[PDB]
Amino acid sequence: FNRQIPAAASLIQTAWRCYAAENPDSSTWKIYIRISQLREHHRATIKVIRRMQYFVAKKKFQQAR
Amino acid sequence: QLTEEQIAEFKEAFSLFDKDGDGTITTKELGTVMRSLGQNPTEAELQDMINEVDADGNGTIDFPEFLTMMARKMDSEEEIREAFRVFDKDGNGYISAAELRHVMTNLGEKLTDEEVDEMIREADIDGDGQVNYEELVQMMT
Ligand SMILES: [Ca+2]
Ligand SMILES: [Ca+2]
Repeated sequence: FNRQIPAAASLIQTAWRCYAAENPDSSTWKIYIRISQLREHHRATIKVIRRMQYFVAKKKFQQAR
Repeated sequence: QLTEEQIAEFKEAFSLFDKDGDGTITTKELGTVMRSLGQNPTEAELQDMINEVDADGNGTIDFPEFLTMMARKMDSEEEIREAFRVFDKDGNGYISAAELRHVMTNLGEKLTDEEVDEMIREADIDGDGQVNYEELVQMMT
Protein backbone atom coordinates (compact mmCIF):
# COMPACT_ATOMS: atom_id res chain seq x y z
CA PHE A 1 0.00 0.00 0.00
CA ASN A 2 2.03 2.90 -1.38
CA ARG A 3 5.72 1.95 -1.33
CA GLN A 4 6.33 5.72 -1.55
CA ILE A 5 5.11 6.50 1.94
CA PRO A 6 8.08 4.81 3.70
CA ALA A 7 10.59 5.97 1.06
CA ALA A 8 9.35 9.56 1.16
CA ALA A 9 9.72 9.51 4.93
CA SER A 10 13.26 8.22 4.78
CA LEU A 11 14.23 10.86 2.21
CA ILE A 12 13.04 13.67 4.47
CA GLN A 13 14.55 12.27 7.67
CA THR A 14 17.91 11.53 6.07
CA ALA A 15 18.00 14.88 4.28
CA TRP A 16 17.13 16.61 7.54
CA ARG A 17 19.60 14.56 9.56
CA CYS A 18 22.23 15.48 6.96
CA TYR A 19 21.38 19.19 7.31
CA ALA A 20 20.97 19.17 11.10
CA ALA A 21 24.44 17.65 11.53
CA GLU A 22 26.19 20.83 10.32
CA ASN A 23 25.01 22.33 13.63
CA PRO A 24 27.31 20.82 16.28
CA ASP A 25 24.67 21.64 18.92
CA SER A 26 21.58 20.13 17.21
CA SER A 27 19.53 17.58 19.08
CA THR A 28 20.14 15.15 16.20
CA TRP A 29 23.49 14.45 17.87
CA LYS A 30 21.76 13.08 21.04
CA ILE A 31 20.72 9.83 19.33
CA TYR A 32 24.11 8.05 19.61
CA ILE A 33 23.30 6.71 23.05
CA ARG A 34 26.02 4.03 23.11
CA ILE A 35 28.76 6.72 23.01
CA SER A 36 29.99 7.99 26.38
CA GLN A 37 31.03 11.33 24.81
CA LEU A 38 31.10 12.47 21.17
CA ARG A 39 34.68 13.17 20.12
CA GLU A 40 35.43 14.99 16.90
CA HIS A 41 36.46 11.77 15.16
CA HIS A 42 32.95 10.45 15.79
CA ARG A 43 31.50 13.55 14.16
CA ALA A 44 33.56 13.15 11.00
CA THR A 45 32.40 9.57 10.41
CA ILE A 46 28.81 10.45 11.34
CA LYS A 47 28.72 13.26 8.75
CA VAL A 48 30.02 10.82 6.09
CA ILE A 49 27.59 8.10 7.13
CA ARG A 50 24.64 10.47 7.06
CA ARG A 51 25.53 11.71 3.58
CA MET A 52 25.63 8.15 2.33
CA GLN A 53 22.26 7.39 3.91
CA TYR A 54 20.74 10.40 2.15
CA PHE A 55 22.07 9.18 -1.21
CA VAL A 56 20.52 5.76 -0.59
CA ALA A 57 17.26 7.33 0.53
CA LYS A 58 17.39 9.60 -2.51
CA LYS A 59 17.74 6.68 -4.90
CA LYS A 60 15.14 4.52 -3.15
CA PHE A 61 12.56 7.28 -3.52
CA GLN A 62 13.16 7.65 -7.28
CA GLN A 63 12.87 3.84 -7.67
CA ALA A 64 9.51 3.64 -5.92
CA ARG A 65 8.37 6.00 -8.66
CA GLN B 1 35.22 26.57 -6.04
CA LEU B 2 37.07 23.31 -5.15
CA THR B 3 38.28 23.81 -1.56
CA GLU B 4 41.69 22.66 -0.26
CA GLU B 5 41.18 22.79 3.49
CA GLN B 6 38.21 20.55 2.70
CA ILE B 7 40.41 18.01 0.89
CA ALA B 8 42.52 17.73 4.03
CA GLU B 9 39.45 17.23 6.23
CA PHE B 10 38.17 14.68 3.73
CA LYS B 11 41.56 12.98 3.70
CA GLU B 12 41.30 12.64 7.48
CA ALA B 13 37.69 11.48 7.12
CA PHE B 14 38.63 8.84 4.53
CA SER B 15 41.33 7.49 6.89
CA LEU B 16 38.90 6.78 9.71
CA PHE B 17 37.09 4.52 7.27
CA ASP B 18 40.11 3.00 5.54
CA LYS B 19 41.74 1.24 8.48
CA ASP B 20 43.75 -0.81 5.95
CA GLY B 21 45.47 2.16 4.47
CA ASP B 22 45.12 0.37 1.13
CA GLY B 23 43.26 3.39 -0.26
CA THR B 24 39.92 1.60 -0.36
CA ILE B 25 36.69 1.52 1.68
CA THR B 26 34.97 -1.86 1.68
CA THR B 27 31.60 -2.72 3.15
CA LYS B 28 33.35 -4.56 6.02
CA GLU B 29 35.21 -1.39 7.01
CA LEU B 30 32.03 0.65 6.64
CA GLY B 31 30.10 -1.67 8.95
CA THR B 32 33.05 -1.62 11.32
CA VAL B 33 32.65 2.14 11.65
CA MET B 34 28.88 2.04 11.88
CA ARG B 35 28.87 -0.73 14.51
CA SER B 36 31.38 1.20 16.60
CA LEU B 37 28.87 4.07 16.66
CA GLY B 38 26.13 1.81 18.00
CA GLN B 39 24.45 0.95 14.68
CA ASN B 40 23.64 -2.58 13.49
CA PRO B 41 23.43 -2.29 9.69
CA THR B 42 22.66 -5.11 7.27
CA GLU B 43 24.89 -5.83 4.26
CA ALA B 44 21.96 -4.77 2.09
CA GLU B 45 22.32 -1.37 3.75
CA LEU B 46 26.10 -1.45 3.51
CA GLN B 47 26.07 -2.47 -0.14
CA ASP B 48 23.51 0.19 -1.03
CA MET B 49 25.75 2.75 0.68
CA ILE B 50 28.77 1.61 -1.30
CA ASN B 51 26.82 1.41 -4.56
CA GLU B 52 25.76 5.07 -4.23
CA VAL B 53 29.40 6.19 -4.01
CA ASP B 54 31.20 3.46 -6.01
CA ALA B 55 31.06 5.27 -9.34
CA ASP B 56 33.22 2.76 -11.27
CA GLY B 57 31.33 -0.32 -10.04
CA ASN B 58 34.35 -2.24 -8.73
CA GLY B 59 32.51 -2.65 -5.39
CA THR B 60 34.70 -0.44 -3.19
CA ILE B 61 35.19 3.27 -2.59
CA ASP B 62 38.50 4.92 -3.32
CA PHE B 63 39.43 8.43 -2.23
CA PRO B 64 38.45 10.28 -5.45
CA GLU B 65 35.04 8.61 -5.19
CA PHE B 66 34.86 9.81 -1.58
CA LEU B 67 35.76 13.30 -2.77
CA THR B 68 33.01 13.29 -5.38
CA MET B 69 30.56 12.16 -2.74
CA MET B 70 31.52 14.88 -0.22
CA ALA B 71 31.93 17.49 -3.00
CA ARG B 72 28.29 17.21 -4.09
CA LYS B 73 25.72 19.84 -3.13
CA MET B 74 21.93 19.70 -2.97
CA ASP B 75 18.19 20.23 -7.97
CA SER B 76 17.38 17.57 -5.38
CA GLU B 77 14.96 20.06 -3.85
CA GLU B 78 12.12 18.90 -6.11
CA GLU B 79 12.51 15.30 -4.92
CA ILE B 80 12.36 16.41 -1.28
CA ARG B 81 9.37 18.63 -2.06
CA GLU B 82 7.64 15.65 -3.70
CA ALA B 83 8.54 13.57 -0.64
CA PHE B 84 6.66 16.03 1.57
CA ARG B 85 3.67 16.06 -0.79
CA VAL B 86 3.12 12.36 -0.06
CA PHE B 87 1.95 13.55 3.38
CA ASP B 88 0.20 16.80 2.47
CA LYS B 89 -3.31 15.36 2.53
CA ASP B 90 -5.00 18.72 1.85
CA GLY B 91 -2.55 19.57 -0.92
CA ASN B 92 -2.30 23.00 0.73
CA GLY B 93 1.49 23.02 1.09
CA TYR B 94 1.07 22.50 4.83
CA ILE B 95 1.40 19.60 7.24
CA SER B 96 0.18 19.77 10.82
CA ALA B 97 2.89 19.53 13.46
CA ALA B 98 0.97 16.65 15.00
CA GLU B 99 0.93 14.76 11.70
CA LEU B 100 4.55 15.65 10.95
CA ARG B 101 5.69 14.31 14.32
CA HIS B 102 3.53 11.22 13.82
CA VAL B 103 4.96 10.26 10.44
CA MET B 104 8.50 11.43 11.26
CA THR B 105 8.79 9.44 14.52
CA ASN B 106 6.99 6.29 13.36
CA LEU B 107 8.08 5.65 9.78
CA GLY B 108 11.38 5.24 7.98
CA GLU B 109 14.37 6.25 10.11
CA LYS B 110 12.23 7.30 13.12
CA LEU B 111 13.32 10.74 14.27
CA THR B 112 13.28 11.61 17.94
CA ASP B 113 10.83 14.13 19.39
CA GLU B 114 13.55 16.70 19.93
CA GLU B 115 14.72 16.16 16.36
CA VAL B 116 11.17 16.75 15.14
CA ASP B 117 10.84 19.79 17.44
CA GLU B 118 13.79 21.34 15.61
CA MET B 119 11.87 20.87 12.38
CA ILE B 120 8.67 22.37 13.79
CA ARG B 121 10.56 25.16 15.57
CA GLU B 122 12.24 25.93 12.26
CA ALA B 123 9.30 26.23 9.85
CA ASP B 124 6.13 27.31 11.66
CA ILE B 125 5.96 30.96 10.52
CA ASP B 126 2.52 31.19 12.13
CA GLY B 127 2.77 29.70 15.62
CA ASP B 128 -0.42 27.65 15.18
CA GLY B 129 1.08 24.24 14.38
CA GLN B 130 0.88 24.52 10.57
CA VAL B 131 4.30 23.47 9.26
CA ASN B 132 5.17 25.27 6.01
CA TYR B 133 7.26 22.50 4.51
CA GLU B 134 8.46 24.60 1.60
CA GLU B 135 10.45 26.49 4.25
CA LEU B 136 12.16 23.21 5.18
CA VAL B 137 12.95 22.33 1.56
CA GLN B 138 14.44 25.82 1.48
CA MET B 139 16.39 25.59 4.77
CA MET B 140 18.08 22.33 3.76
CA THR B 141 19.04 23.90 0.39
CA1 LIG C 1 40.66 -0.58 3.12
CA1 LIG D 1 35.54 2.22 -6.67
